[PDB]
Amino acid sequence: GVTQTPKFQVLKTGQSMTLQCAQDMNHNSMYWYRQDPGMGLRLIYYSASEGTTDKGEVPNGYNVSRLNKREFSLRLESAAPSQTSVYFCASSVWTGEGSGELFFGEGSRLTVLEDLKNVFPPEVAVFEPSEAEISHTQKATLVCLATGFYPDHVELSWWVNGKEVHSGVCTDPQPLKEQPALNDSRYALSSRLRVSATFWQNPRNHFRCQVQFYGLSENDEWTQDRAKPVTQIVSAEAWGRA
Amino acid sequence: MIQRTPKIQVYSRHPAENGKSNFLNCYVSGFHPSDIEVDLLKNGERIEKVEHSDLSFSKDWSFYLLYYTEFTPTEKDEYACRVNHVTLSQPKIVKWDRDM
Amino acid sequence: RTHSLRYFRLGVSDPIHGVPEFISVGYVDSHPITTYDSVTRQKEPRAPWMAENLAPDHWERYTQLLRGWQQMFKVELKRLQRHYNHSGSHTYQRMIGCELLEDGSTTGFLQYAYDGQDFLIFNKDTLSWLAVDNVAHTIKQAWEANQHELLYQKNWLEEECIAWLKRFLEYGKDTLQRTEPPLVRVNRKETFPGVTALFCKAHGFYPPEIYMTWMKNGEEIVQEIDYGDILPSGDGTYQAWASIELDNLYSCHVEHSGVHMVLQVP
Amino acid sequence: GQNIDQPTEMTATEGAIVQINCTYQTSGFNGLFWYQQHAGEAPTFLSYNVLDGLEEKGRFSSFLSRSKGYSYLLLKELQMKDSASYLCAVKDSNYQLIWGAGTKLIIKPDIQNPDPAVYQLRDSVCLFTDFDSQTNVSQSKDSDVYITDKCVLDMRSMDFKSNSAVAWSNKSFACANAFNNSIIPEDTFFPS
Ligand SMILES: Cc1cc2nc3c(=O)[nH]c(=O)nc-3n(C)c2cc1C
Ligand code: NA
Repeated sequence: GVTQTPKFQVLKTGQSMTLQCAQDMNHNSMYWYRQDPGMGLRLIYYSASEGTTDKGEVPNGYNVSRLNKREFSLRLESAAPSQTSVYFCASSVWTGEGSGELFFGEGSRLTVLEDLKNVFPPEVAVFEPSEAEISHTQKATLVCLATGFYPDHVELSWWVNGKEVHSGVCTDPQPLKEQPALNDSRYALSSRLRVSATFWQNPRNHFRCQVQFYGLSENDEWTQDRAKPVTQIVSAEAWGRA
Repeated sequence: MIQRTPKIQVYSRHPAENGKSNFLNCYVSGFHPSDIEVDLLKNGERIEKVEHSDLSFSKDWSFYLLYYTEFTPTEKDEYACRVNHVTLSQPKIVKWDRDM
Repeated sequence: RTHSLRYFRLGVSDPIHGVPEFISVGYVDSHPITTYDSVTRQKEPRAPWMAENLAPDHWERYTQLLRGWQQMFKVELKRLQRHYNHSGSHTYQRMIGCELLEDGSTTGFLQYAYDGQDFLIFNKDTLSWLAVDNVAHTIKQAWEANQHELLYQKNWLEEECIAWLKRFLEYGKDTLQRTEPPLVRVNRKETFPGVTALFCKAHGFYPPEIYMTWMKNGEEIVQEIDYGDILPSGDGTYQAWASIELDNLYSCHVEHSGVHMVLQVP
Repeated sequence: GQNIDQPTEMTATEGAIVQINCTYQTSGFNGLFWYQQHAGEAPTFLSYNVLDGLEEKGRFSSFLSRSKGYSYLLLKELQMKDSASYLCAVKDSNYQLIWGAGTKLIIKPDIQNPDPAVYQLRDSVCLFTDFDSQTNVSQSKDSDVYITDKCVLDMRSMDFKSNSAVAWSNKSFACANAFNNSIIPEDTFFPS
């Protein structure tokens, strides 16, 4: 119902940025929220109706345009690190009176950095199941590690014989900090996929851990020796054994 | 569609006495729809220094408002309220009854 | 005494040169407190005791809401004209509000009108909409399918509206809670030969609510009484009258703000 | 000023119930909303109350007491898929929404046959797995040693759930000491 873009974006301090939101539900009221750890959603700006907008609780550093009844754009005039957040656009049939609920877009994860040279894709490795687990339980747990990445813009998935799987999988909900004291610590994320021992013991079965990383865009300038840390997939794999 | 023509009442703020300063009221009420034109007259000529309330809303969905001006009544001067509304073919001039 | 808070909206389709498409005004008792229209697009106080007690953020917030309410009114009126297959200029009106009466009991009301006639009436006690004709019945069905919105309106009328009214009553207490007793006089005059008219005339009083009647020989009310409207005198006070024709002992009885007055005709 | 309070986190057991409270202190009140937000997803509307009572919608019910200024969201017959954050929001007297900071609901699976063990996996990784849900896993007291939170996986076709946590390092660290900072079951299997 509510479409907002982009889902992920890395910005340099001082850069300009526009978040787009559109709703095809004929709603009259639209909203831009930021969601930060440890606090309730905070309204940035809102638009009660086509043709009017007004500040919310945290308007500083932003402005908006109610372009038409469908669209409500959010601008960051000069990106600051404190604007690192998850941004949510929402709409409702009307605003003010009534019991009407909010309909939320999918969210935009923005990370604002002073130096893009801190952006790194993950390294990904797959650890094969222990033979002791196979004998003790008749089950086999593969473990995937995604390490050394920044920002925390990753989506991890498991693929068996070319089709994504969900049964037997558990991925950490939040990455951990490899350097917890540092404000810009890189991140690590782990996942497990558990299958039956016989399924692991079938060498025709192929297991792949996939990590989609969201990083720099083609527009960003890059002059380092290491490869431009662009949005990319990094994977590791193993085949069934013994 | 039901249009309702204005009731028009012209009266002094205080009981009137010739030569004593007073205020002349024109209360125009009960009309619908809301477009209305109201003038106070002294011997047929529109009075320029006139106060008026904003358009007001009644619970029966009609409208009302109040026009007034300071004045000193005399035996010879004739005061009136002139009202036009879609229900009227021409402006209606309602004469003050001199507090009778 | 009995106080009330109410807000009106008026929408006009295809307005003439000087008529706003949308006007909204609020009242406490007989006093305008707020105004908004499609020309200013700004909500503004109409009583000094409202302006002095509500900071700019309040007026800014409700300006934004009124701009939305204006747009919603415009669309609702367009849909009503379509149902009736009407063209040209028509009106749409809303009134919501509540009363706090002397005994501490409350009322709450919410009503719509089309072309100045009752259209839809909300009954908060049964949570239903009463419709005057089949077009209103069509709109009623839609509104009654939204149970949560019905419950929201009941809460607003019974709790929120009363709380706001009490707040405004305190803001305007020097105006709204004062008493100015009436000045009352009886005039007699022979009119048509053999016909004596008695006028009981009151002015200078506030609040506007006043009771006036004629009695005969102390016990019985007089048959054919003519009642004058309660009219604003322009200085914040009001005036009114009641009259009869005499043919044995007549008296005018006046009640204002808990004080009774009797004027015997000698 | 105005405030809306809900617990940061709640933990309950699969199959059981949980009641998530939301108290509010506002000058006026025009309704209370509950929203569900799975990790990494957008909030979605769950419920609305504005008068007093309890409104049921399947396994979820929402209660309001206007005079006590609180609401609760009741989840019956808890499932692992109910793990999410639950957001309360109140519409104040100027029709503005005040948002609670959210309650993260954690569900403990009913482990039918616990079998605690710490296995070593090769490409250096240690897997603490199959322990009972009453066990909690503590973070590592080493900057170069990383330990994950507990994770529940569901082998759906086998009707089998299991807890696990992962620890790793490249310091010259073995799986015998990996979870030393945690209180692990005494019968934990440490294969040789
Ligand atoms: C404080 C307050 C002010 C309001 N003002 C208006 C208004 O100006 N017009 C209207 O139709 N409704 C209002 N409503 C419904 C209001 C409601 C509240 C709570
Ligand atoms: Na006319």
